[PDB]
Amino acid sequence: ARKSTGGKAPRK
Amino acid sequence: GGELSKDGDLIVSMRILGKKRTKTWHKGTLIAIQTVGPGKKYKVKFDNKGKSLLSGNHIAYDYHPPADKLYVGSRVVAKYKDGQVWLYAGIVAETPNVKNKLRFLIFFDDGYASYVTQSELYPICRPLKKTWEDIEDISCRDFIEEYVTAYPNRPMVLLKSGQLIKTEWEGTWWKSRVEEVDGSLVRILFLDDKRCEWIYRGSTRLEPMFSMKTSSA
Ligand code: NA
Repeated sequence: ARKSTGGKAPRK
Repeated sequence: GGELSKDGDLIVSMRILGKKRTKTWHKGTLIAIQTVGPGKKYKVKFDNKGKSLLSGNHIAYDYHPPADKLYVGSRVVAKYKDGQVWLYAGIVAETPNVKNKLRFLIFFDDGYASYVTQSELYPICRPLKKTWEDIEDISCRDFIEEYVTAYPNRPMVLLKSGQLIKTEWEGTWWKSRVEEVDGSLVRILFLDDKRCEWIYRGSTRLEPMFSMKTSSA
């Protein structure tokens, strides 16, 4: 039940 | 001019992987090498469909790395799984040890993270010397540069199964729960939607990590 990636750091 | 039959261990006729414009990688054959301008270009005929002229950072060998030959920062292609498998580029973030259960941690070019086995990754043939410099997403490029250069200094938070924290995702801080710890990753359940994400335990998307990094004296 995967969420799409949010990457490695918070959104700028 | 500048046609070559070989460039070191790259030989016309070898099996190879090439990067397509979709950012997925596909098996083919190296059909030509040519010196153009400042370097070499590599012509790949794909098994399924198409031909491409590629730079050396956009081809990978069709074999799996021997034990112990990759390093933190190595540029690789790795299996990405959704239900379906695709090959996507990334960077080695951790090499096999028992506590990661002898897997490689991969930070993919889009910021996704996963552990993969030795038989799930392929080495890129001619990476850039600073391997992150061909990462298109500037926020992932910057993160990788910081991570690789600081390694092995990796501040992480200790999280336990069942712990409740806020986790950032796309600009919002969401109520979330720690489901599982696996080496340097934590499986976070976002409570609003009940979907999970594996996140690096040193990521400032995890509020305890954000809090620690933001503090200062
Ligand atoms: Na260093």
